[PDB]
Amino acid sequence: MAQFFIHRPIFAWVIALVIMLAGILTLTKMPIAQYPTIAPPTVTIAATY
Amino acid sequence: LSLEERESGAQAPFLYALSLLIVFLCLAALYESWSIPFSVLLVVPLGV
Amino acid sequence: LIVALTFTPALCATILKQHDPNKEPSNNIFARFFRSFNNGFDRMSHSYQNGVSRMLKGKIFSGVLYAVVVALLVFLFQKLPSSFLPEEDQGVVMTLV
Repeated sequence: MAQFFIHRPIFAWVIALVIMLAGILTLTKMPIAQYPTIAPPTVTIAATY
Repeated sequence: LSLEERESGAQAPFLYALSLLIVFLCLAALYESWSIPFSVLLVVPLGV
Repeated sequence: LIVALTFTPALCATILKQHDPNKEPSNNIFARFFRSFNNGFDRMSHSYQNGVSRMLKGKIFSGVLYAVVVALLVFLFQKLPSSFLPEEDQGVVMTLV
């Protein structure tokens, strides 16, 4: 409720700061790539006569 | 296990320092005061 | 939505300050630029209402404009070329012999 946080400002700052810290932490341990994994599986079979 | 153990030890200090920041933030939202939390934080070494 | 319901109202209550009921000087170089912008939007505003009023009155015109915009949309979709993924210079060339 807006009314709830209007009268309790310090609490709101605490929710915001936690969400931000959580992001910062993930950012250090989150992988980076150009594209999301999109390669289709392939199997090749080989035989010689 | 020799190879594995070496890497494992360094990490533990930081979790202790992360926990403290989070606890301070929680305390503050409970009391609505930035300062009150410091008294509760002080008590920790006494226990250990 | 969550932030707006929580963080923004809390900020509004504290960061913002009560409007000064009487502020006679109200002059600064940056303020002058803003006062012009502030009045421009209001000129923009009246025209929009008048435009809307006329539009509500002149139904045929509104209908023909809507029809036209729809038509162009149809035409244009057919005419635009298509592709999957755009081409990029990756600094390498492969020559096959």
